[PDB]
Amino acid sequence: STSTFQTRRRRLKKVEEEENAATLQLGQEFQLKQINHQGEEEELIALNLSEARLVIKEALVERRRAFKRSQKKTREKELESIDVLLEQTTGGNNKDLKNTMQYLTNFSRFRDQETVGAVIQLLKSTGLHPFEVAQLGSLACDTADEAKTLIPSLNNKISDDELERILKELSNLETLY
Amino acid sequence: KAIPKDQRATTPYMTKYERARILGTRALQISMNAPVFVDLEGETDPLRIAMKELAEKKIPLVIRRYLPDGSFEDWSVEELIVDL
Amino acid sequence: VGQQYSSAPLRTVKEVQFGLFSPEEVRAISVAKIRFPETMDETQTRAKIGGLNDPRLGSIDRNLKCQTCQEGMNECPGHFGHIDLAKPVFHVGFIAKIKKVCECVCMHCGKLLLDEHNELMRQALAIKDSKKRFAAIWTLCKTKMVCETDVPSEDDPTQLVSRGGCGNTQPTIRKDGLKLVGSWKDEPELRVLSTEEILNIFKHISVKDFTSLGFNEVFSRPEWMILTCLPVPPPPVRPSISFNESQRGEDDLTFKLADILKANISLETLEHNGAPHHAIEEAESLLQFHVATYMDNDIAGQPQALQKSGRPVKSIRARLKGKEGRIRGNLMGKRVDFSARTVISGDPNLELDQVGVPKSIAKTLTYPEVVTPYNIDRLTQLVRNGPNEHPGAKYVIRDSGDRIDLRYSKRAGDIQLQYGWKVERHIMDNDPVLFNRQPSLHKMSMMAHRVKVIPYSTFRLNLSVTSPYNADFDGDEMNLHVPQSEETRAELSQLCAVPLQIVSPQSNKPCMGIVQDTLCGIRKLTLRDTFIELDQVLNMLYWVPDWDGVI
Amino acid sequence: IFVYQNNITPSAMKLVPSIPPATIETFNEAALVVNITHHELVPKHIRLSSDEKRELLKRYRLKESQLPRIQRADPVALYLGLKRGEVVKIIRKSETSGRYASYRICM
Amino acid sequence: RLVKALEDIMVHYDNTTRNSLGNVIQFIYGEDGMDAAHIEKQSLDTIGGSDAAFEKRYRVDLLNTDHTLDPSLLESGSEILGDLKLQVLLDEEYKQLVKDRKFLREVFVDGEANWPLPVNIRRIIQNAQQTFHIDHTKPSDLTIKDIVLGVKDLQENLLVLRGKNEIIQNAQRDAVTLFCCLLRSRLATRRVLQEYRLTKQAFDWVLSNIEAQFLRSVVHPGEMVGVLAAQSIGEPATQMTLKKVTSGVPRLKEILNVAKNMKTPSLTVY
Amino acid sequence: LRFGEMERDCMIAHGAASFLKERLMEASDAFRVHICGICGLMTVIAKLNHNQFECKGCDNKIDIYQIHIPYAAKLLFQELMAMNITPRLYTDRSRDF
Amino acid sequence: MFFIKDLSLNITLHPSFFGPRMKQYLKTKLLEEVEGSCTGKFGYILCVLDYDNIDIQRGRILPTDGSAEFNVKYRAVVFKPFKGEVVDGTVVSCSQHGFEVQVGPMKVFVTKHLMPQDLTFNAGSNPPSYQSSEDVITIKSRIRVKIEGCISQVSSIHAIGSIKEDYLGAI
Amino acid sequence: AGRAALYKEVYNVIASDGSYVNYRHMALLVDVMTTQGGLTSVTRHGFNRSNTGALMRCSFEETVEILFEAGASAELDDCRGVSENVILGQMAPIGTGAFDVMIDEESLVKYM
RNA sequence: AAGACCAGGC
DNA sequence: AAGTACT
DNA sequence: AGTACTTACGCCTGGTCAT
Ligand SMILES: [Mg+2]
Ligand SMILES: [Zn+2]
Ligand SMILES: [Zn+2]
Ligand SMILES: [Zn+2]
Repeated sequence: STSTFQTRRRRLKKVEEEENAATLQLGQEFQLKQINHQGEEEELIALNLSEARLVIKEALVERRRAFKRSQKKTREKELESIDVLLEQTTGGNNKDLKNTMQYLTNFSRFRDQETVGAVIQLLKSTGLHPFEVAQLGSLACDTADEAKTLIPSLNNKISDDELERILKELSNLETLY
Repeated sequence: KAIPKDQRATTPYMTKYERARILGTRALQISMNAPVFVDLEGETDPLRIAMKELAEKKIPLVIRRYLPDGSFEDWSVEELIVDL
Repeated sequence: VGQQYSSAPLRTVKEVQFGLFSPEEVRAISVAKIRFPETMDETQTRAKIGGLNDPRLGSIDRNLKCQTCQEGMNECPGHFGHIDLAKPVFHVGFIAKIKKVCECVCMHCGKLLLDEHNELMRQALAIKDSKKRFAAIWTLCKTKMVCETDVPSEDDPTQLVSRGGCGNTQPTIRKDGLKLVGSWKDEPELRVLSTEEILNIFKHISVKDFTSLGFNEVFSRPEWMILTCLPVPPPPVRPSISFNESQRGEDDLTFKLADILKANISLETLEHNGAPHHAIEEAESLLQFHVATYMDNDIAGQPQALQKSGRPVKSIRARLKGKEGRIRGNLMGKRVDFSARTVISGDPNLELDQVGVPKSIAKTLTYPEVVTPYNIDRLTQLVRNGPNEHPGAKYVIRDSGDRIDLRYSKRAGDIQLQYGWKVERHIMDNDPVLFNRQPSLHKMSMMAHRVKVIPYSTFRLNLSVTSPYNADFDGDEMNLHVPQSEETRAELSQLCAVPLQIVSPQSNKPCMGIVQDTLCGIRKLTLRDTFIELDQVLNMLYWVPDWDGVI
Repeated sequence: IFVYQNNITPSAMKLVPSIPPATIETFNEAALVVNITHHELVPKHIRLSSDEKRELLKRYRLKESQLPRIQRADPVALYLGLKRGEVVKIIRKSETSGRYASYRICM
Repeated sequence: RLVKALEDIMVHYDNTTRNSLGNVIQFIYGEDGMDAAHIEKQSLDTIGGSDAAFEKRYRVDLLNTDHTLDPSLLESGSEILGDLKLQVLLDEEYKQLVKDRKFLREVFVDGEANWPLPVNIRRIIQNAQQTFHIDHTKPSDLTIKDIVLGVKDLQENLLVLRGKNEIIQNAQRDAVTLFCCLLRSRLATRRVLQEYRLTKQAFDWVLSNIEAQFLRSVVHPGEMVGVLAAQSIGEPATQMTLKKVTSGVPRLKEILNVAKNMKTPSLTVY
Repeated sequence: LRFGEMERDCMIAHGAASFLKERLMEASDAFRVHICGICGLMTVIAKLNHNQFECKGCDNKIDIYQIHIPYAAKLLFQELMAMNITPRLYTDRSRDF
Repeated sequence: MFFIKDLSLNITLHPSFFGPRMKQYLKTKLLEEVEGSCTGKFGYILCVLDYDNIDIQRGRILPTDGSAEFNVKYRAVVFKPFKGEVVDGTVVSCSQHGFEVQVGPMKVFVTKHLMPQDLTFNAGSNPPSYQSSEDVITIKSRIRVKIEGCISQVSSIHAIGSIKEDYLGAI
Repeated sequence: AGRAALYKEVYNVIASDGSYVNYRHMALLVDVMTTQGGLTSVTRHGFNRSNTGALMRCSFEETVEILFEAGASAELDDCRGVSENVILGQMAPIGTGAFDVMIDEESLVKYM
C-alpha cells in the first residue's frame, strides 16, 4: 500500500470506525493534528481547487525541468498548455490526473498565485478549520445561508455579518475570465 | 534510535561474520548481474569478484550494527579495516 | 517458495502474541458450520457433505475448490471450522487453573478475596510477573474461605470498613477426574460445580481483577479457559490417505471430532426431548471427555479413550511432545534435500580441506547456478552435456518459473540460455560442501571441504581431519550437505572450511595433527641414524609440490 | 543493629518494619564469630551511590532487570546491609586478566 | 541441556556477553575479551624466582659502576652512567615490575607461572631475531627513553573496549592488566638489551606486531559463545572412559542438577 | 538425510546464520502463507489472481502480509489453534527494547 | 477537500538495477505504483509533489536474494470525498434513473428520486435530459452536488449525492 | 564465593580426566547458572522457567504444558531467540546475522 | 502410505 | 528408578 | 510425609504383523 506517517497500535479489536461527515470528523488519517516526516506536528493540508490547480502545476512543471537536468547525459488556452505538460511528465495512463486537471482548471476560481495568496491570507484569520477554509475558497456564495448551509460545520463559529464580508471580498478577488 | 558517525564506539575492524557475509551477499548480487565496480582481471567467479571488490574496498555496502538495546552504528565497507 | 506471485507485501515475523480463542472470534473466523459427523458419501456418492471436512474447509481429490480460493491442495492452508458445543466444557490443560482461579475468587458476586486492605496483599500486587503475582496471590487466599464484607482498615482494628457484599461461605475444592467438587462448611455439603456455573462467575470477574490475576483483557480473559465454541482443524492437519478410490484412509483426529460431534448431538437432542433431568449429566461428561481427550490423552484419570483395536489415540498434544514431534523433531530439526551419505575411507593423497565425492553422487546432487555472461558458455555446455556424463547438469529453469527436465524434454540438446535463467548443474571439483559425522558435538563435527569428484563409492577424507570428526574407517558413514546460494557457500568457505578449524577454541590449541603411518614414519625418517641417497631424495623432493626446485 | 544469642521471639521480630524511615537488622552471634568477607573465596564487594548506579546503567545501556543480581539475604549483602535496589560492584581476581569488574543489583 | 541452556548467549557489539533478554552474563567475554583461538601458554617470568635473581635481571641503576648497562650493549652507554633524569624512568620502570610481582603473587598463589594469554611474545621476538640478523657482538642503538617510553606507548593501543567515558575506559585497563604484566616482563630495559640485542628497528617492529597481533586476538562481536562453551564441555564429557570420592560423569550430572544429597560431601579444613 | 538438533547447534556455533536458514527452509519445509495485520493469524483468504484478500471476522482487505515460514511451523500453529490457543504473527515490534 | 498528505512507500529493488543512477529508477518506479492509485484510506493519489527532494534513506538488502528494500518517504496531492461534502462538477451520463456528475477524478451519481419533484425526465430528448419549469439539465450542464454517501471500490470511488436541498442545482 | 566453588568443582571434573578446557567456557556456564540470584539448575526445573520467551523454552522438556500457559497469560515473544527464528524459518541474529547490510547509494556513485 | 515391535550398524 | 517439587 | 510429575543419545539399515 502506501503507509501514513503514524503507527496506530491496533490491539486486535479494530472496531469503532466512526462516520465521515461535515461534522468535521474525517477518517483518522485526517485529524487536524497529523505528523510531518521531519517528525513535527502540522495543521492538516486543506486545498481549495484553483489553489491545487497551481500546486499540481507547480510541481508538474518543476518536474519537466529536473527531467531534463539529466537528459543532457485564458480558459481554453490552458486546456492545451496542460495536456502537454502531462504528455511530458505524467504516466500517460493517469486518466485520473487528466480528468483532474480539466476539473481543476475549469472550475478553478483564481489564476494568479498572488490572487490565490490573498484568498489564503484572508481566510486564515478565522481560526476556522482547514476543510472549511477550503470549501469556502472553491464555493460561490452570496449569502451566509448559501454558505453556512453548504458547510454546516460553520453554523455557530462565525457571525453571519462577518462571514458575509469575507464573501464580499471573495467575489471582489474572484479573478475574471 | 540511531547513532552519530561521531560518538561511534564499535570495533574499527570488520568482524569475520561481517566480512564473511559481505563477500557472500556481494557475490550473490554479482551473480545476479549486479554491476561490478572493479576491472575484472579476467575473473569469472562471483565470490572471487567479490573478494576483489572487497580488496579495492569498492563495495557500496553499509554494515548496520545493532546494539543490545536497539540502537545501531553504521559502518561502511570503505571505512572498516580488514585485518583477518 | 509455494510459487505463484502475490501482490501482498512480505515481512518477517517479529513478535508472537499468545492468546486464547474467544468463542466469538472462533465463529467469525470459521467458514464451516460443521453440523454432521459423517465424512462424505452423499448417500455413497463420492464428494463431501457440507457436514465435516469441507463444508468449505480445505479439500482433497486434486480439485481446485477451497471456497473458490482455488490454488488447490498445495498453496491453500487449512481454513478453520467451528462447531457450537451444547454445553460449556473444560479445557483439559487449563483445568489446573480454572480451579486455582475459583479458589482465588468466590462465587455469587465473583470478585477478589483480598483487597488493598489486607497488607500482605499489597506486597503481592507490586510484583510485575504474572507467574509470580498469580502464584503469590493464590497462596495468600487459597486458605481464606469466607467472603469478608468488612475488614479493619489502616487505622483501628476497632473500626470496621465496608467493601463488597455477600459473605456466602467459600468452599474448598478438589479435582476428581475432569470435574471440580467442593464442600461448604456441622457436617459438609458436597455438590458438583457445573461448568455452566464456573463460566458465569468468570464472565463477571472484574477487569482489574483479570489483570490483577495473571491475565489480559484483550488476548486472554479467564472466561475463555472454558470452551463454548470449538475450532475445527482443516484437512491439512488431519489429512486422509487414499488407496486410489473405493476405500477409506481417514486420520485419527478426524475421528475424535467425529466422536465429539456424535456426543454433542446426542446431548442436545435430550434438552429438547424427554429430558430426564439428571440422566443428561451422564452424557455431558462424555462430551467433556472427548473434547478433553481430543487435546490430551495421557492423563492420570486412567481411561485412555482406546480406539477400536485398543490403539491409544494421538491426542493433539501428543503430536508436539518432545522428540519425534513437531517442535523438537520437525521444527528444530528436519529432513533435508541436497544431501547424501555413504562410507568413509582414508586417502593420503587429498589435501586436508578436500573430500572425495563419488561420481555416482556428484551426478545426483545439484547446484543452482544462475546464467551469466561470465559463464553462459561453460553452462550451455554442461546443459548440452546432459545429465549422464559427469561434468554436466540436469535442469534449466527460466524466469517463467517452469522446470525443464534435462533428461526428457524434446528440447534437451537444443536450448539457448538466457541471462537470468538458472541451471541446476552437477556438483563439481571445488564446490564447498558441508561434510559431517554424527554424533555432532563440535563446531568441528561439521566442516567445509573442497569437493573432489572421484570414482569408486566412498567419501574419501584426508587423514588428519579425522580426529575432529572422530572417525575411523571400520565401516563408519558420514553426511554431506550441499549449499545453495552463492551467499550460502560463502558462509561455509569463510567460516566452516577445515583450514579455519585447525586451532580449536574449546582448548586454545590446534585440534588436528598427524597420526599413524605419517606420524610413526615421520619419526623413523628423522633419526640421526637415517640417511637418504640421491636417487630417492630427488623423488621425495618432487613430491612436495611447492619444492622450489633446488636440490 | 541488634545481636541476639540463641534466638529472638517470633512475637518480637515482627516489630522492625514498623517505624520508617529508620531501619533495623538482626544478627546471631554464631554467624559473626568469623567474618565471612575474609574468606579465600568471597571477593570484595562495594556499595554504589544512587549516582554511581544511575551511571553504570547509562554506560552499558542496560535496564535494571538485565543486571546480574544478589540475594537480599545473601551473606555479604547483609554484611553491608543492601536495600532492594542498591547495586554492588564486585571486583575479583582472574586467571585471564588480573582483575574483573562485575556488578550485582539487589532483589 | 547444557546447549539448550546457553543457545541465545553471544558476544554483543558492546563486547558484553548477553542472552536473548539482554541480561549481561559477562561484561567482557571470558573476563578478558579474547577469542580462545588466539591463546598460548606463556610464562610470567616476573613471578617465579628468588628476590635475588629478580634484581640481577630487571634492575638497572645508572648510578653504579656494577649495576649500570655496560656500554658494550647500548650505543649511548658510557654517556648515561650517572644521568639522573633517566634513573627516574629507570627507577619508575623497576618500582613497577615490582608492583607487578606482588600483584601476580596475589592472584596466582600457586606460583604457577605458565598461563594462557593472547599474543605469543616469546616467538614474536624470535622472529625479530633472525629477521634482522641481529649480531650479539656490536651494541644496540636504543635510547633508554626509546624503550621505556615506547613500551608505555604500546599498552595504550591494546584496546579491547573502546568507550568514550570513565566507567568503560576503566574496565579497559582491567581487561588488559594481566597481559601487560607479561608485556612489561618481556620488555624490560635490561632484558631488551642484554638478553635479546634488539636494534631500534627490531624493537619498533616487535612493538607494531604485538599491537596488531593483539587487536587480532580480540573476540569478534558475533561469536555464539554460548553454544560453544556448552559443547566445549559436553564434548570432552563423552570421551570420558571410566582418591575415593564421587568423580567424573555421574558427578558432573550431580553438579548441573544442583542436587542436595551428593554421595560424597567431604570438606577440607586447613 | 537428517539435519537434526545437534547438527543445528554446530551451525549456530560456527555462526553460519544464512546456511542454517537455508537448510531449514529452502531445502526442506518452506511455505508461503498470508496473515492479517490485525489478528495475527492464517485466516486470510488469499485468492492470488483477482488479488482479492479479505479476512472477515477481523474483516480486512487492506492490511495483509505475506510471510515465509516452515510448513511444519504453520502446522505447529494450526495444531495449536485447534487446541484453542492463538499464536499471533505480527510483522512489526511495538514493545520496543 | 483536496489534500496534501505525507506518505511513504516500500520498493524492493532487484540487484540488476544497482547501478549509478538508481535513485533515478526508484523515483521512477515510485511514480508508477502511486500516481493514479486508490484507497479508501487515502483516496485518490493524484500527483507526487516536490519530485526532487524525495527522501530515499538507506535501503537494506534482503537476505536470500540481493533485492534491496527502501522506504521511500514522499509527499503528494490526494483527494477523497466524504458524506456531507458539497461539490460541483460536470454531468456526463444521464438516464431514466438519474444523471452522473463528475467531480474531479471521481464520479458522483444522482438518483432521479433523489432530485426534486417538479423536475421530470425527458427520454425522447437528444441528448437525454431532465426538464423543469425553468431549469434544463443535460450532458455538459454544470451542477453542484451534496454527497450523501460514499462507496470505495477497487481503484476508484463513487458516491450518491442529492440536489434536493437548497442552494443546490444548476449554476 | 559460591560461583568460585561451582566453577572450581566443575573444573575438577574435567581435570580428573587429564583434559583441559579454557576457563571462559566453564566460566560462562558457571556464570549463567549463577547471575539470576543463587543457584539456577541447568534443568527443566530452572533455566527453563526464566523470562525467556515461550517458543524457546518450548523446545525443551515441557513443550505443550509451557505453550498452554503462554496463551493463558497472553505472553509475548521477542523473537530474539535463536530457537524462535529457527521455528519461523528466519535468519537468526547470530554471527552472520548480528547486523544488517545496506546499499549506500551515495558511495554507489563515486564508484564509476 | 502411516503406525507398534524386533534384529542390527558407528 | 531417581530426584524434585508440590500438596 | 506422601504423592505426583516429567525425563530418558544421535543417526541409519533391515524384516514382520495387524486393527
Ligand atoms: Mg567406529
Ligand atoms: Zn482454500
Ligand atoms: Zn462473593
Ligand atoms: Zn483478521
